[PDB]
Amino acid sequence: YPVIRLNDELEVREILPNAFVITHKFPWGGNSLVVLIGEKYAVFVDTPYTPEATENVLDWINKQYGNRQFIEINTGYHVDNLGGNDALLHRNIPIIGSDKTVSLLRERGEATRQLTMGWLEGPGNEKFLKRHETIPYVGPSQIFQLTEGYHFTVGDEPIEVFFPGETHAPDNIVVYFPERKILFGGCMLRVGNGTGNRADANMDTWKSSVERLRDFDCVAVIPGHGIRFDPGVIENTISVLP
Ligand SMILES: [Zn+2]
Ligand SMILES: [Zn+2]
Ligand SMILES: [Zn+2]
Repeated sequence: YPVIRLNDELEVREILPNAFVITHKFPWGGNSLVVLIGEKYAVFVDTPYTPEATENVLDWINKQYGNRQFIEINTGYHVDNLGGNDALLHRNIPIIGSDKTVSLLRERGEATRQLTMGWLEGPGNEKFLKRHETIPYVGPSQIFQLTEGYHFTVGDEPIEVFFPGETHAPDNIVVYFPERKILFGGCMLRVGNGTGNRADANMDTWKSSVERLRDFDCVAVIPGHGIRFDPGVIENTISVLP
């Protein structure tokens, strides 16, 4: 895909008309998604690691495509899912997420920050270590019951939020755009051969939960990390889980 480099840490790829995968490297690359709906709306699935990077994305979208009423959906509680929530909060952008995400952020958020910082103590990681210490951890503001999921419409277009079972973290959910056959899978989907960090993972249910995603009719599937968006990401994920 053509790559728009907003800055040194931020890349944007228009993978389908009006669907943008945002890759923020901080220092690892993590993905979020902006889908423009009509002329007035936009849905943001996940955020970049930081409020400042999230602001850069919001400003770029607004300037390129007209000011949008944004809605965000957090697909987990980690810094790569919601690290930019404060940028949304200060713009009064609704942040949708599950009650499990709220509980996990409250109970595990600071502990996970320390784990993240512990990986950034080496030479060359100084600027990331510093900012990861100070990123404000802000939870969702419009909360649904995890196992119920959530269905809503934005400008007449339906959006579906589905919990398939515990995967990478007990709260991971996927977001499906039926009118576009786009599935944001997030951190439950893997590019390459590894699982990633397993501190919060349920290795007993992860594969069977991802197998449920086979029922979505997909043209594009967004994983949490990595630049690969074909629906075969789902099978790759299944192939690497036990
Ligand atoms: Zn994670
Ligand atoms: Zn704030
Ligand atoms: Zn992740």
